Amino acid sequence: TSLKTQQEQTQSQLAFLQRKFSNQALYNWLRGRLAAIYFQFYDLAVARC
Amino acid sequence: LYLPIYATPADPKALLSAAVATSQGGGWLPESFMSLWRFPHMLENARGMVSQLTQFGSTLQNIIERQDAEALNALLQNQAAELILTNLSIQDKTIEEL
Amino acid sequence: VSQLTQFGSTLQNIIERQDAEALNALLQNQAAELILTNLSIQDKTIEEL
Amino acid sequence: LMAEQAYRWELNDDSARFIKPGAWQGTYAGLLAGETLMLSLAQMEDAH
Amino acid sequence: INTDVLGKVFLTKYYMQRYAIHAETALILCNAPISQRSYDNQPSQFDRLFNTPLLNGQYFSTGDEEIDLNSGSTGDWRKTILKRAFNIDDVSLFRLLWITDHDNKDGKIKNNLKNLSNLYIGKLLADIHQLTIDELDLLLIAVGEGKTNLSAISDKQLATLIRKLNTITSWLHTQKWSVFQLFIMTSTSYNKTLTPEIKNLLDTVYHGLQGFDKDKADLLHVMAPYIAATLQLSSENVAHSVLLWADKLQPGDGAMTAEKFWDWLNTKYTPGSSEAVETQEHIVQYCQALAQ
Amino acid sequence: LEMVYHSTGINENAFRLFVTKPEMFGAATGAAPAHDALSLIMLTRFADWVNALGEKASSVLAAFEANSLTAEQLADAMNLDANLLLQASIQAQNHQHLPPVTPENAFSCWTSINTILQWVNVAQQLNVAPQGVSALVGLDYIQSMKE
Repeated sequence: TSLKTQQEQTQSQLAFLQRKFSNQALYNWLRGRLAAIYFQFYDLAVARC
Repeated sequence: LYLPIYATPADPKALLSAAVATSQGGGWLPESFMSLWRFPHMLENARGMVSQLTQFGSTLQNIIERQDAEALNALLQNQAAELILTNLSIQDKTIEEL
Repeated sequence: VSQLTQFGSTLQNIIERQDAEALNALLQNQAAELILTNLSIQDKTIEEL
Repeated sequence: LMAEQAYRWELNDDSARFIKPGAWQGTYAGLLAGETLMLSLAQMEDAH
Repeated sequence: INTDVLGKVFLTKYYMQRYAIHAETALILCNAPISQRSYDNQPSQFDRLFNTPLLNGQYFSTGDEEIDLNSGSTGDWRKTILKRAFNIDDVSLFRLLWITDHDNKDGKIKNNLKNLSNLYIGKLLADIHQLTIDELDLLLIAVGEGKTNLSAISDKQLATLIRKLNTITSWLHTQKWSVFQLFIMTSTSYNKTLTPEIKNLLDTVYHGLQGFDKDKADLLHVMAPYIAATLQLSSENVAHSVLLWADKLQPGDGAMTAEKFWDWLNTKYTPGSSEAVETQEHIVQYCQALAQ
Repeated sequence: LEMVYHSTGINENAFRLFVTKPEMFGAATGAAPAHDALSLIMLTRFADWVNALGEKASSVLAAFEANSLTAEQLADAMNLDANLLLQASIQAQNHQHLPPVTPENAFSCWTSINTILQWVNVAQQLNVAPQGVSALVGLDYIQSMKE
């Protein structure tokens, strides 16, 4: 009974990691959007230098 | 004379969790306003305003990360508080075994 | 250029965070998979008794 | 958009618009919205 | 005894070793009709399979009457005999009928011995691999040999199909993979329903690619970072390779490609609003192919 | 109502749908949704079914919020036979439920989806087709209402 409870507790924690904000998919979007901005702004910077 | 069949239970199912997304519409531009400032000055102004916004955005990201980690910290404590009771029951029944 | 360096530091922080969160989700899915065999072992211990 | 009017009147390029509506997104709490305007202003100053 | 009979005794010795099944079952696997003859003071295969135990005092035998395999038809006692012999329900019975023969337009089939043998062959194909009728069908589709009908097939072709099924089942067991996962990875039909993830992908791609110039840079390389961000990818070049593969495949009922997708997003897409578009289903199919 | 939302475990957008359109969840038309335990148990069952749908839930819910969901898509989502769901829906339509089930709500109202899933669960418990349950429920031999 204790081990079966632990299975539910591990599923509840996994669900919290998937359902929260500040999750994997937000950071993936942040990386892609920032990388595109970073390369465009580098092209502008080097033109200015 | 007949020995009955020793039917035996199968493995537990793998529990499965559902992860859905949320979407919210695109933004809308304000009406542009024409003002008395030559472009280099209104640009140094706006650029300052924007850099202040980026600083609020970095504070906001830090807040989001912190609050989510603290909600996990409280979840693991309430979960171990619930896990302890069964161990107490097991120890009590071990005494009856002795 | 100093604005570009600031975008580069934000980008490095994003990369580190997203990689650590992908590890956090991996360890949970991995312990969720590890629990089933322990349940099977406990069930066969009952048959032993 | 006030700096964009200043651009469109110091130069005559009334057609040229640099600020896009996509800077804010409610799906992701509007994070990184300022850095898109910072890039837009950089493009506006470079073209200027 | 001759070349023909001596050819499949090796096959039956193989099947009885590999699958540890009885001789008669292996013969059924060798495209052989069920034997009505009972010898060795034992009930025959047909008798053991259908006639015993007798159902409501009715004796089952091959006849010229026609039996319906439609699940909703609520057939007579013969359908009940078939269900009891095959240990399957009506819906799976119809699915097995569809698996065995693709030329059977209607559920009704002839009650001769050959059709019963074909049905038993189809049932044992799933039985030997520890799968039921549903995973058997999905496996045959995932293999690509599901188009071929088991009712009209050569013995060597049947042996090749058996070997392919055994190899793929062994591979799936080694890979800890379910049949449904393989079917999803090998699926071609795509659901044409808008999803919040697909909507977010469309919004991000439209916002990022706005103002793009065709001659300045390659469209695919520019579109790759947003696809990586939206579709949860670790690397950008993985998204670029996936986009190249999708452009070579041209997914969906309306053959979709990066240029067509970009043009549709530029012209007929309005972010932030829920509207019905004729081409929107093809967009959804292309996005589903990318995610797959 | 926070304690409700957190205890139920339902997803945020289906909670939005439940608040905005109780008719989609089959509550009495034109009335505010009830936090009665009777509604709480059905909300919990909806959340459990959504969790069971797994990764497909994202498309299933979107097709459910439109009047779009069909037997075949839901069968693919639950890894069930499409003919099985179609015939279970047919049997539910044939028999007198309250509220009645009609083809234009059979996958549009949650009460109809729940009734169809109950039929499927009972059929698979008995390891028979839904026609088996249809034959069984005809054995009302202790009544005077019908032959």
